[PDB]
Amino acid sequence: MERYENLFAQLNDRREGAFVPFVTLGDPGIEQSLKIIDTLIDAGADALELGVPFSDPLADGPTIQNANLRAFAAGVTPAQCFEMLALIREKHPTIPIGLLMYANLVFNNGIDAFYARCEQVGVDSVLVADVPVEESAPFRQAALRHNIAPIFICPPNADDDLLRQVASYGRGYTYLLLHHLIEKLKEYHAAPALQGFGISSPEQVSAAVRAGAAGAISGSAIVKIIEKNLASPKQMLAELRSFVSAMKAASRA
Amino acid sequence: TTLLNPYFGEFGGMYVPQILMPALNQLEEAFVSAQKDPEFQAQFADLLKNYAGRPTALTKCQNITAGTRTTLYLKREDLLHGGAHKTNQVLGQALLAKRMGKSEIIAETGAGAHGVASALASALLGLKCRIYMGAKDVERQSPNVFRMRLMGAEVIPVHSGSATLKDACNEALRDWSGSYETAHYMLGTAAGPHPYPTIVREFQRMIGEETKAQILDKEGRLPDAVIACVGGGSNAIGMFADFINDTSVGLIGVEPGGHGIETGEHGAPLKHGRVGIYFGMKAPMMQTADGQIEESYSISAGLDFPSVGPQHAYLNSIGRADYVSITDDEALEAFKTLCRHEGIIPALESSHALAHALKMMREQPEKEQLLVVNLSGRGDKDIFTVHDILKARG
Ligand SMILES: C=C(/N=C/c1c(COP(=O)(O)O)cnc(C)c1O)C(=O)O
Ligand SMILES: c1ccc2[nH]cnc2c1
Ligand SMILES: c1ccc2[nH]cnc2c1
Ligand SMILES: c1ccc2[nH]cnc2c1
Ligand SMILES: [Cl-]
Ligand SMILES: [Cl-]
Ligand SMILES: [Cl-]
Ligand SMILES: [Cs+]
Ligand SMILES: [Cs+]
Repeated sequence: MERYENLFAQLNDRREGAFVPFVTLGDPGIEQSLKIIDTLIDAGADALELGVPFSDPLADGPTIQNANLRAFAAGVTPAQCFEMLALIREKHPTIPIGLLMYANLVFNNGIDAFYARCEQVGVDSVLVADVPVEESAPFRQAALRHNIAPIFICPPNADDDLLRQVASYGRGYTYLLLHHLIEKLKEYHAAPALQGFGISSPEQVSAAVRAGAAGAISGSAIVKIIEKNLASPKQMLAELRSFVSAMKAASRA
Repeated sequence: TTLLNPYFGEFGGMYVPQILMPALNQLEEAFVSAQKDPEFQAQFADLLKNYAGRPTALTKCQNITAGTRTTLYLKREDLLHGGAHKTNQVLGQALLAKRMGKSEIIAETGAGAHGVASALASALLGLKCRIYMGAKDVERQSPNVFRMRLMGAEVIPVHSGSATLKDACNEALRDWSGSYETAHYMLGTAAGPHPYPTIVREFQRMIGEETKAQILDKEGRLPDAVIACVGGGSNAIGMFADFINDTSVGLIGVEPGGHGIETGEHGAPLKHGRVGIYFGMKAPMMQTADGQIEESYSISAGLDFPSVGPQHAYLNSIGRADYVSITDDEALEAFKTLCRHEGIIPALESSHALAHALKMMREQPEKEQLLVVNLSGRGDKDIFTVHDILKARG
């Protein structure tokens, strides 16, 4: 499919930034996770970034470490995550869906097989947190064979060879983190940039778009609202709706 | 792009978030530079000799082999300053940290031997040291904790996941992402992302080099086999490296069998796990059918790890090295036998290697064989553990 291209074309028509929340699949349980995700979309999420619970999430701070433990405490498995993703896609035909994976869950049952399952349930992209561009070839090839965008992080300690590699190898969007990074990435015809460095306020979304980013990725801020409101499901959904409404409003201008 | 090959056949690599790649590239160039620098080599040799006490003895064990055609030598890494082989490569890595202009050290430990070695090296060389350790591990290793703090190190317990060595490993990489301009990550085994498996081997290879010189002096020939326990792989690759091209010399690595391979409570991923990607490397893992990393088990904290260094996976694949397992009960018997018949108290980790040598002898007592066991550490740290088992069974 072309869900990221269509979304950016529609947003560029509207002179509008993307707002993309991150949540852990099955946090705090399968049914509540599905309700949380439907609430983010209803409230104006342009796209989703969805974590699969992993035993040793070495790229995650404590907010998301705790999100995975909550999901394991509910028995959430990779197979249950693929069932959830098929249900989300069945409800929501156009929203780009990206996964945040750890390499072992992609490699476990065979890399080709992993990306074939992603394509069957209608996932758009995969970011493998512990596969740098230097190790990426078999992952990026299997992704593209199954119409999945491989997503790369352009860190702040990036150099020009890394910018050319991320620009050539990535698809869908470039995960960002002087921010002239954005102009070089455009010069190198990179996938549109989403800024993802601790985006937790409306002003940061506006600022990302003003810098020339196509939008912003939150994540942690969303999981924090889940953590805070465990004891009140309907207050959780109210605070999630208000947060996403505010972050999405910030992207129109 | 790298200066050296990050792979041993299909095993190894650099499976880290993009943000850590510059730290690994910087470390590789500093290592390649240091290995060509006679002043670096001279400073390293000085510390090994005059501070750590190298060369270590090679002890012939006559009582334990009486009435068989086995001749057994022990390579006495137990006599190194700190009481384990871990000291050798901590001294080299601390000098690399200084070469790179770093002022701070991060280290993981399970048992506490690498943490003690990192804290002693940091005290000597004027580095500020922090040690991530399983909260489970902290609560079981209060001796080695107190030693680290006496030597001015910060010991950080880990609440994350199973709260153990893999999470301790997990915690250390977590920290280095942000601090690598100022801090060096002092990885304690021949595993993790390139260039650590290579660096740790080269900073442990004096074990095998000395063993080869000493066995030529004493016996006028190479050993039939050298035998070492395998937790992550550093003492074994240190003993193996200088013999890899001596194709007559057997290389035997001993993984922990725990309660028995058939129980699933073991630490033997090389022979009983399957390949995965974790801790920065493609290597054999103990993992669930779903690809979650499993918890290992051994009576010996220093072997209790669900992966293995990629060079051991490679040496196994091509048949250059053979890997076996030894259970808790076999290790304990070898521990008691060495104490009673040679007056040496071995680390329970090292007792795995000894137990396999004793099996080689006892199974085939009229086979002529010249064996060396790497005695990776002393067993003072294990006497409470052994006491507690002996009380329980009698
Ligand atoms: C894991 C640790 N110890 C490992 C160890 C081992 C196993 O690690 P290597 O496979 O890296 O040699 C062997 N012998 C001794 C005396 C040891 O202390 C540690 O000290 O943190
Ligand atoms: C979203 C959530 C967790 C992540 N870990 C690394 N990149 C991420 C993006
Ligand atoms: C692969 C193999 C050998 C190498 N030497 C330097 N970089 C390498 C990568
Ligand atoms: C295996 C894994 C990590 C280690 N750190 C120190 N010794 C080790 C053995
Ligand atoms: Cl726009
Ligand atoms: Cl592109
Ligand atoms: Cl010589
Ligand atoms: Cs003998
Ligand atoms: Cs092991």
